[PDB]
Amino acid sequence: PEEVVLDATSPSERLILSPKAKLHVNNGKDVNKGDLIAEEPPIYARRSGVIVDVKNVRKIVVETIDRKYTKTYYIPESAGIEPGLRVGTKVKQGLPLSKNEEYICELDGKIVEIERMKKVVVQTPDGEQDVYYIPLDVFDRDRIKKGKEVKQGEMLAEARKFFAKVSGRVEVVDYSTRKEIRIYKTKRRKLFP
Repeated sequence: PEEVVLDATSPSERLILSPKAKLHVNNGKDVNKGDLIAEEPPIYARRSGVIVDVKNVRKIVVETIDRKYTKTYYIPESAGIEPGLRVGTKVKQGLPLSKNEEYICELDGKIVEIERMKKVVVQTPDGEQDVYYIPLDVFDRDRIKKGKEVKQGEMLAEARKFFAKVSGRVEVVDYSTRKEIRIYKTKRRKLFP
C-alpha cells in the first residue's frame, strides 16, 4: 500500500470506547490528525425524577501489561487525585489511587484511560436512584444541575465525538465490554514491481 505498519510499532493513540460507540473508521484505513473516528451515543434518562447530586469525579481505567485484566474506578475529585496520573502511568497493586487512600489500585499495570466526568444522581418520585457518568465534553451546566427535574427518555447529554489525535493507519478491536481504535505510524516501503 506504499506505506506499511511494522509489526514492532506500538500505537501512537489507543482510544478506549464504550461498546455502544459508533465507529467512523475500519481496519486498515489511513486517517489524518483531526478526522472524526468515533461517536459515543447521547445519554438519556432511564426514569423520570429529580437531580439530587452532581459531583466531579475522575474515571480511571487500569489494565495489566498482558491485557488479561482491567479495572475501572470512579474516584471523587475530593478524594484527591495526583496531577501526575495520566495515560501510560505505571501503577502497582495495593498502592492508593487517591490522596485519602480510600481508593486502592487492584492491578499491576498501566492507566489506559483517565477522564474528568460529572457523576449525576437522579432520584425517582418513589425513592429509587439512577447514576449517570457524564464526560465533561458533553456536560451542560445549565441543564444538569441539582434540583432540576428530568423526564424518562430526555437527553441528559449529547453524543460525544472523537477526532484522531495523530495521523496514521487504523486498527479497530471489538470486545464484549468495550471497543478500541489504535492508530499506528506508517513507514514507506521500497518501490517493488
